[PDB]
This record gives sequence, C-alpha cells and structure tokens, in this order.
Amino acid sequence: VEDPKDFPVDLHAFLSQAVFSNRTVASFAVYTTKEKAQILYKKLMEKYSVTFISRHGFGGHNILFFLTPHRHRVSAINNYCQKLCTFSFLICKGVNKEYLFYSALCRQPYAVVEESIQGGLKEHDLN
Repeated sequence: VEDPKDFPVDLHAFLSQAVFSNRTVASFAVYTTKEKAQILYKKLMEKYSVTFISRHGFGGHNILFFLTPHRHRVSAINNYCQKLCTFSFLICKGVNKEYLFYSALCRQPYAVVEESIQGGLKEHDLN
C-alpha cells in the first residue's frame, strides 16, 4: 500500500521516465528493499558483468546504481530484477546523469553501504 511508486523526488532529475523505450543504455538505477537490493547487488554483477555497482541506503530502502559494459534496454534489466522480487516493490530506471546521480547518493539523505570499487567512482573514469 505505502510502497513507493517511483524513486524519491530529489533523484527524478537524474532519471529517464521512458521505462518501455527501445533505446539501449549503460547506466541503471534500482529502488527497492534493503533485502532485495542486497541480493541484486551480486546477482547483477554476474548477470551483466557490471563495470561499477554501488548500493545506497535511504531509510529502510536501498538504491542500486550500476554501469554495464554493453548497453541494455531498461525493460530488460527491470524484467530480470522483477524475477528476484515477488511482493517487494521495485523501481528500475535508466540513469541520464551518472557521476552526479552517484554523488547525490553519496550524500545526505543517502549513504553508500557498499560499492564494487574501493573509493567508488572517480569523475575522470566517466568524464
């Protein structure tokens, strides 16, 4: 009932709303439970050989942010993520603003719980 219908409003700027689009992208964000995000963190690594992935706390919920070496459809990533939820909510969107989205997720009200590279992203890695 009180499950979020979208990402927090302060992150909407960094996100594509075209969840059914045909355009393949390489930057993704997932909003779900801490339970489901803890699971997807590793499963996405082995599914999409992600170049970077980071997990970010927000109250009880989590935001996963990841980059893939090949482009994918957002609907494809979401479909995979939806398999590993059942009754848990899950919001999956393409990220149009990679290092800035990430930096918002590294500051209040968010916090980085874990990430696949020590020190996380450097802005020069994306540029």
